Amino acid sequence: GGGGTNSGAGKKRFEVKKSNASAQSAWDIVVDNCAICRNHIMDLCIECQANQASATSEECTVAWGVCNHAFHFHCISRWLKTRQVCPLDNREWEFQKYGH
Ligand SMILES: [Zn+2]
Ligand SMILES: [Zn+2]
Ligand SMILES: [Zn+2]
Repeated sequence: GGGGTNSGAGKKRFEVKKSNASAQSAWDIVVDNCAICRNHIMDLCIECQANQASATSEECTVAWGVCNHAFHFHCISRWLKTRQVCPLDNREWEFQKYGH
């Protein structure tokens, strides 16, 4: 057998914060808010806060997903109306608990 070469320092070139585009990455997905409207969990939705929801303003509508997801029931219902899969998981959405 044998060994490798000895890593020598001093061959360092000065690095520059240099990127073609400022969009290095996106932001992580959160279930403590409704990603669909991008409003806080179990609270008022997009328009709904401006709209003046007439039921509960504490919570417009919320539903939990078996897939460890949390969205607004309103938002997820519209989503499901057009899509069969989670906006985040890209897996078929399943209702854990929604209530009404
Ligand atoms: Zn929502
Ligand atoms: Zn709503
Ligand atoms: Zn899911």
